[PDB]
Amino acid sequence: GPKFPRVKNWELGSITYDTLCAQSQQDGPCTPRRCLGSLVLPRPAEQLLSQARDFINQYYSSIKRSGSQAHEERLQEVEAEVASTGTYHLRESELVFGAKQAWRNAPRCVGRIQWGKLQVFDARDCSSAQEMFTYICNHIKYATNRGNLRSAITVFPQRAPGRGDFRIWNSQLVRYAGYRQQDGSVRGDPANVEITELCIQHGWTPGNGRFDVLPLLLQAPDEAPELFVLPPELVLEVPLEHPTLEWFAALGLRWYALPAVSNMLLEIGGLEFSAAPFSGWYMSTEIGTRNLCDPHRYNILEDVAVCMDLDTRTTSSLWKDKAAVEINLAVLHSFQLAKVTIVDHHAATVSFMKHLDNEQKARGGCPADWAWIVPPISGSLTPVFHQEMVNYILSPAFRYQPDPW
Amino acid sequence: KFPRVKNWELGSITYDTLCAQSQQDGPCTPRRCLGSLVLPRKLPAEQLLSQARDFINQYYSSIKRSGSQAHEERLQEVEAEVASTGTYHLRESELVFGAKQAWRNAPRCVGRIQWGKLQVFDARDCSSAQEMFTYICNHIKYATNRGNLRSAITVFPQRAPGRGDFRIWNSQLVRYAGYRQQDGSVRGDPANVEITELCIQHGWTPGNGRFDVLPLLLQAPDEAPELFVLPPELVLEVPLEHPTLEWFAALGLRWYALPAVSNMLLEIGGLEFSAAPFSGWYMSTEIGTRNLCDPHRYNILEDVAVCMDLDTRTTSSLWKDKAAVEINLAVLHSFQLAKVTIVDHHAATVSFMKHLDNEQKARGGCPADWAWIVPPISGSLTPVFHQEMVNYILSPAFRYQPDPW
Ligand code: HEM
Ligand code: HEM
Ligand SMILES: C[C@]12CCCCC1=Nc1c(nc(N)[nH]c1=O)N2
Ligand SMILES: C[C@]12CCCCC1=Nc1c(nc(N)[nH]c1=O)N2
Ligand SMILES: NC(=[NH2+])NCCC[C@H](N)C(=O)O
Ligand SMILES: NC(=[NH2+])NCCC[C@H](N)C(=O)O
Ligand SMILES: [Zn+2]
Repeated sequence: GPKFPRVKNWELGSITYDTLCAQSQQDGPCTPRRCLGSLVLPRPAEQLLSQARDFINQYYSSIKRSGSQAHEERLQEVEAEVASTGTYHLRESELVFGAKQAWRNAPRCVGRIQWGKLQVFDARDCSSAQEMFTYICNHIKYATNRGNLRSAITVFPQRAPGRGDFRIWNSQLVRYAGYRQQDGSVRGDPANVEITELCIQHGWTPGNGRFDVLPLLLQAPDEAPELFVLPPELVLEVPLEHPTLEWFAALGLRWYALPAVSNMLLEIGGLEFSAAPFSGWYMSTEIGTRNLCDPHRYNILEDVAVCMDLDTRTTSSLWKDKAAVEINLAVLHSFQLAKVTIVDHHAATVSFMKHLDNEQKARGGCPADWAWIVPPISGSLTPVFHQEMVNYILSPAFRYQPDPW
Repeated sequence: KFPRVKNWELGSITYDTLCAQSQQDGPCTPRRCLGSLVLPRKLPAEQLLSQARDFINQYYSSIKRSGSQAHEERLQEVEAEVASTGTYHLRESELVFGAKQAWRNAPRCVGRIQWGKLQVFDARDCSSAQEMFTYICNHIKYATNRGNLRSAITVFPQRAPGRGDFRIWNSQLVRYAGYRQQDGSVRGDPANVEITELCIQHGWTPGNGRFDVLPLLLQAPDEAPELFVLPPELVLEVPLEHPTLEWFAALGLRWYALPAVSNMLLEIGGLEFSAAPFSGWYMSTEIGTRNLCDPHRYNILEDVAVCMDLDTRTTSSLWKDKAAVEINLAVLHSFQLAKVTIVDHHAATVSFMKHLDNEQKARGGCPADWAWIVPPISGSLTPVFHQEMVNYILSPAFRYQPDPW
């Protein structure tokens, strides 16, 4: 009966209707003619006001003062401010709310059961590249918490009419270098070739390992970016060993503890926070399957399978499968041993289902990007595989933005 | 705008121009993507005529005789026939062309490299359940070919305005019974509980095995369906054993050789063939991962993991992942040892890539459903994972249709 998408779980045989998608003010990439849901990235005045108004309405509802006098005054305040300056400012608790809602809204994040629990560092007073560095170091220190990781975001000043953006050039606060060789190949992480070369151009003296931590390239309004080396003792890393395969430690593979995305734009009520790095903790397949096994990343599957003495000349030995399992286990075992928070893809997906149930009750649905929610190994062994998902853009949101260069 | 499609492993970009030929709306709108949904929610002469004209045009263009006299007289024939009877009929060779094209256009099919190699049985001269059975038996006999599987479709008489459909009630020609036990459990295949029960009520003596091959319920128009036992010698099955684990074979697991979907509708030129069973050969994850390992299927993970002696008490030991690998490996080994055609998911997805390339040059695109093309284990270990895909409906097509009861 209901005129909303009907959503089915094929394992349990249960049914819901997503009513939340009705709240989407923004068109994604699909049309009746063709589905483009699999593409990683598909291609202000009165406009601001209506986005602002909507966000303020969201805030007052979440504190149950919808329609109140403090609500209508806040609205009046926001429009008067836009009326005379073309922009407006968020109250502190508004920014805290907006940041959590942005995470709550991110269709590609499987970790969202944790959305209510986010330390929000307000850095809207930041006025230098040097100061961004201190802020970032403070973030890393707090979030890492010696292995006992804590979700956090640091919000730098918003985009302003006429005035240059705050930007962190690095895609993450912590990344390994990728050095382009003479024999065409790459030492380190091929994903980071461009930012590696940019750091060099701005005077970084490069190393030559597979796991050199990149310096930060930080950009304050209308200034060239400045280079900052993270102090090694701030950057917690985990050496990878295997619970039973004694030779695996000899591979000298390692990963860092803190996944901290730093190139995304946080948009709240039409305001654009171009520098707003956030971090949680890893789900083990990000490291053990994507970062270590993607053919265009570290690509270690063949090396590991040879050590395991598997038949690499034939697909039907499932050598890639056997080696991926062991690499994934090594990631889990090594983080556990080191007392550094990590979550396996089974536990993570169980918890996303619970999140889906919470949100059905709370908002009538949950935007979710199936191809990103389902893990890159053991897909149908996890319950999310059997869950249909509706995908749509709600605001506040984290969005991709062009590289500053 | 023509969708830009990127491969992320290789950095290559294509533009899909084929999707412009789509005429039938899928489930997505710009407000929300529904691409992960398994079923569509929504399950005159001038319109049949336009689909017919288009299909005749496709046919004559295929044989290079586009614009010719034979082409002209054929469109005239089709017009003459619809105008005076509300419908028309296809020539054998046109039907042959349509069925291959339906396969080619099937977005959820990873085996489309094979699309041009399809044996087509014309069963349009069929007037009874009895004759359906003969036809179905010849198909099985042919497609099976002592283990050397050969792609085949048998096409029964089209739907007609006046009367009921020809239908095969079973979802595949060979399927195992599911017996609902008093205490809520299922003996045998849980996906087949309902069809198992329809056969019993239509008069079949059931067994009590986990792998009892079902009879067929065949329905000639406006008649009660009829029961037919397949002669056991026509149903090739593969006992499941493991290359190294001796106990595995003691599990008594087995599977049939011929995946022969019998519940989908074949639409060519606006004509609908409600009974048109098709078969190829299995991709091993269909058996090893979905049928045996799905929680709502035979759900054998725990059983195996205990045999392999794994720590079943915790998700992070990856017992599930370890067991799945051995089960898939056992399926490949057993099929190879019985000389029965099987393709592993690495070889299959590699051939799909090749197909995508052939289709890009030939047609300017390929409709593909990412969530179905990527295998249920080792997704990112296969090339298709990293390949963006556009999904849309082209005609001739295979469609879903209501269960006839
Ligand atoms: C608490 C532990 C967390 C876990 C296990 C988690 C898990 C994930 C995973 C597995 C992805 C997909 C990553 C990829 O394939 O590249 C993801 C993406 C995302 N996550 Fe979460 N997350 C967590 C915390 C957070 C926090 C605190 C935020 C924001 C405040 C967040 C927002 C996002 C966003 C915006 C994306 C999309 C990034 C992109 O599209 O490239 N996550 N997260
Ligand atoms: C040649 C050997 C073949 C292999 C290895 C192959 C592989 C596959 C696989 C893995 C799926 C996903 C099915 C699922 O998850 O249930 C699939 C679906 C499909 N295949 Fe192919 N296929 C082959 C031949 C064919 C032929 C001959 C046709 C038609 C003439 C065909 C048409 C389809 C259709 C219509 C679907 C969608 C089924 C559904 O929605 O449940 N396949 N095939
Ligand atoms: C596989 C696909 C879809 C499209 C191709 C590349 C992808 N990229 C990613 C993805 N999922 C996750 N979590 N991460 C990706 O980078 N999904
Ligand atoms: C996982 C998903 C997406 C939606 C939920 C159930 C599915 N069904 C299947 C699927 N892909 C394949 N190949 N087969 C399925 O049965 N995709
Ligand atoms: N768990 C997270 N918060 N992940 C954010 C994405 C991190 C990225 N996938 C990486 O492997 O570094
Ligand atoms: N290879 C094929 N033609 N598959 C069609 C679907 C068969 C279905 N996956 C099964 O496990 O029985
Ligand atoms: Zn879509």
